[PDB]
Amino acid sequence: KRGLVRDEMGMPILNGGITPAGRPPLLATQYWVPRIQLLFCAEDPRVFTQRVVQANALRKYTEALLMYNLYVDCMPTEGRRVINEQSLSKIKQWALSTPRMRKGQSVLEHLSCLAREVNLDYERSMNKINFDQIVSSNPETFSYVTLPEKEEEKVPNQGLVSVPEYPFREQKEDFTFVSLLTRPE
Amino acid sequence: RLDIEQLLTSEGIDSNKLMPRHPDLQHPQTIEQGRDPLFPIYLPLKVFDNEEFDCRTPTEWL
Amino acid sequence: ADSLLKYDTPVLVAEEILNAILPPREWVEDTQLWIQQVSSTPSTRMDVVHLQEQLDLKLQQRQARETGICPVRRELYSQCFDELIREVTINCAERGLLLLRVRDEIHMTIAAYQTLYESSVAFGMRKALQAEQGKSDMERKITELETEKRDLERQV
Amino acid sequence: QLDLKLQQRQARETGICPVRRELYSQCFDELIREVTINCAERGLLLLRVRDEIHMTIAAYQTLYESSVAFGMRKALQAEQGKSDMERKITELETEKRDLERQV
Amino acid sequence: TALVCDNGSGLCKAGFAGDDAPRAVFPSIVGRPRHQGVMVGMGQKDSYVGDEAQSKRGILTLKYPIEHGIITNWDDMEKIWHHSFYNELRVAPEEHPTLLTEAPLNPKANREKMTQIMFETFNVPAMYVAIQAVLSLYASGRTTGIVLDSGDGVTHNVPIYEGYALPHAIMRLDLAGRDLTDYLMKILTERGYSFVTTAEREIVRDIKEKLCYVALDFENEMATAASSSSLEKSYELPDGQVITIGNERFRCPETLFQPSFIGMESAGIHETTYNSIMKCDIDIRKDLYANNVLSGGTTMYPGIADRMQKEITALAPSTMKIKIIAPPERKYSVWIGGSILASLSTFQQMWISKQEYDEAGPSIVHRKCF
Amino acid sequence: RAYEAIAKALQSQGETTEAINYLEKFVTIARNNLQSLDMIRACTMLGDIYNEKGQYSKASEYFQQAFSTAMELMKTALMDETKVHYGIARAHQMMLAMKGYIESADSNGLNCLLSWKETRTQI
Repeated sequence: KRGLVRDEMGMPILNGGITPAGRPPLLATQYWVPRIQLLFCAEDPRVFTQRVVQANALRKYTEALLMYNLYVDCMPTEGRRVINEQSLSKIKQWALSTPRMRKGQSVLEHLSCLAREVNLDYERSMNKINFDQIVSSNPETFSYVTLPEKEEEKVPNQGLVSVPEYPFREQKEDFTFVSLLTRPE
Repeated sequence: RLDIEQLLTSEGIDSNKLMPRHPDLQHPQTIEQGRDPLFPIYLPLKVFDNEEFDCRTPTEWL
Repeated sequence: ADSLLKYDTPVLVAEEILNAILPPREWVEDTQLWIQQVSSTPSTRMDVVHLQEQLDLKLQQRQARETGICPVRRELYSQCFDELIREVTINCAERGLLLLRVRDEIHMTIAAYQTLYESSVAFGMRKALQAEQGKSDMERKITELETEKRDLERQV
Repeated sequence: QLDLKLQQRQARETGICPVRRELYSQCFDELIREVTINCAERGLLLLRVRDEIHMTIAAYQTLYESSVAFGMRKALQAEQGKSDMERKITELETEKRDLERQV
Repeated sequence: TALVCDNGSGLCKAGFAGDDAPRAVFPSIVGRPRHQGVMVGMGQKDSYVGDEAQSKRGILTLKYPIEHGIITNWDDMEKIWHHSFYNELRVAPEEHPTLLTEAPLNPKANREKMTQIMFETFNVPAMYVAIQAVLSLYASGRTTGIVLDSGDGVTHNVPIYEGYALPHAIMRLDLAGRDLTDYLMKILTERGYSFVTTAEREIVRDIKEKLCYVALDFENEMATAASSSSLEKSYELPDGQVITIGNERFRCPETLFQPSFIGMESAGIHETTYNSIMKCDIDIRKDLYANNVLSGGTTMYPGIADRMQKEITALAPSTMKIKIIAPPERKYSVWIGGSILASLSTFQQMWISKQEYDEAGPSIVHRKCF
Repeated sequence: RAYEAIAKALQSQGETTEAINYLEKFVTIARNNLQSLDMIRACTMLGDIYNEKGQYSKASEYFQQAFSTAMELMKTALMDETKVHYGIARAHQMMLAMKGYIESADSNGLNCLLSWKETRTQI
């Protein structure tokens, strides 16, 4: 009540309170807490407020957005099975291809499972774009639902990074001219 | 001279709302209910708490 | 063989621009070739209206799936675009050049997007299956170490 | 002006590219303007193609991000299996080493 | 077609072969969302990587991959490469031979491991390895050179002769951009600006790019700075506070020549380079004096070329034309070299490739490669 | 038409309980007389009402009927809309458990979540 934080022996609880024998237990009104739980009097309450409300907003937005995705992930699309055969055969061939993998029958079985799963993902994505279109079209009919996020791109004014002018063609040519590496023998 | 309580209420948040709760299986809030979310806090706020704003590391604080 | 939009009068056995935008399609049977032209027909705004009608007729007639991807729908729109390039080119070669050029570039762009997706999922399962081989090597590790535990039992 | 822009921006000639998409978009729109001024219908149908293209590419982009979600999910599952492998490995190899050396 | 990816520890660069500049640049950092259950609920991707990770730096976890120029974790580095290829480069990695780069003297196992991970997981048919200084000399356009290289996490000197590195004369020094930022932070703390948070530390990095420069006659420069305000240069922080820096602007660079300010005892970079060429052979010493080339971020500081020219000449016998060269793009120049190198068609004949990769496989990065 | 307009005007004013009755009359007539397009539509509004009220089982029944009838009718936009509503109702059921798993944030909870994502099914 005074502002007199001390142990029950009246020691103002130093870090020494983590005794040489080890940490004491919880003392009744001690707590372990996250930073958001607390501010230190040396820091600007304005900023702490801004970050606290930002965190609250972000968490609410996120858990609603994931519930959005769960709604469309539940979408009972199974009656449509539109999967492009050439694409599947190609990605399968990619899948096996170059590595050391023993490609036993267990591999073929797993590949079949993965194929079925990606087929589901494929129609799932289709249903996603259907859902997004629908919710855009008729918001009030289900206004409780959120949209997904919307995002933008701005053309990087050159598709290559800035790196002020230099004789790049001349340097390349000179490298080809001097080097010994032009000879596979 | 500042008070966090009046700032946080002026943003609109009762601090007591911030904590995760058990769902009241007695009366699960239907969307009609008019709460801001579909359901109160459940993801721990500690997930989103971002060190972007702090001026000092915990070691610095110590 | 057939093509459902304004390929002209098969022959069985601007015009440079009219070929260049769109090769006159071919098929051959028993060594006998049908070459079906891109005519210099200066088609009309009314023909445009008729194409609009006939295209939406096709679209509903097959019931091409509309929102999101649909190969049938995309191909129909490609036919529309091909007729539009023909019409412009017959009106003016240059305008048709730019239109066809953009048509090609965007076609390659969609091809790239598909290739990207295909390979990205390829990476995804290639990780999954590499990890599954790693789990098979776990099976090896546990089984051989179990035989080594039998060896340790023999050693005790 | 197209070729000037493409050079001065230093466009990525192939593959995905912001610069190429935006530039091709503007010159496409300009030619749609020309067409419409010659004939509304021709340009209107060109616009319909423009829409179909645009939504198609948007769909493929969404499908790609779904691919990314697949990749993350399955990686996380298989690497959690790898964590179960590491968990068993640490005890297994500890027992192997101490049992062998003590023997 | 070919790809080039490079890591001067500080920032990493991604580019299409033969281009006069890389197509993207992004900083050498990875970050995972701190609640995996939320991530799998979202489907939000495995990690933020590149600058957006910085944008989120507080909201998540962050970690560095290539500390002191060496791989701290493979799995992080492969996540970097994944992000590079798909987000920056968009291409299918399976379809484009790819170049990856390393600090010198990399412990042998790391080369093999790196190869294995690239070939097997990323599935490109062919790939090649290079040691950063070697590519930076290619950008300079000599086979015959002594390189100074400093990306913010490490610094090295490297003699290279007709396109090979004479190993024994290589030296490491563990004094790089991070260390310079920390020393600058300390001395500004002595002024009373007391930057400590990651955000502030980034501001320090920006100050290093904006206002540092080497002294020539350091003790004279320091005296003149003490004599007068005229040397002052001011800057305003993002928060709109104004901060003022004198002697400190050149003093901070001095640590490179003057590591006793860091309390480390190996002689300064100029000395180390001299001692390296002394490890090299008089037969080739002249050409080494002929081509001193500066690489990597720390070379960004104005005037360093002249300071090195003087201090090397003093440490050298005064019997050669010393020539510093500081190719304008020297930090990018490492990647520029790789871009031109991979452009060379014969390197396609150098390619390590899947068919060999089965039998000759992991070992050939030791055996075939350079 | 009158029953529909009444139902909408009630819902305009939150008198939704009575709107249920008028919707049930309308659906009865449209079903018995096989105005299936409008029967689907009215069933959709019924499902929506029970959904906001919370009877997710009821709402899912209404959406299942509406979707199946539309699938007989093949009016694709109706298919999409009924699919969306059916999915939402099922999701409102499923989320209680999945939320539990997500908060449990553990080897079992995660293995459940992954198992569902692959299967689309529970344990």
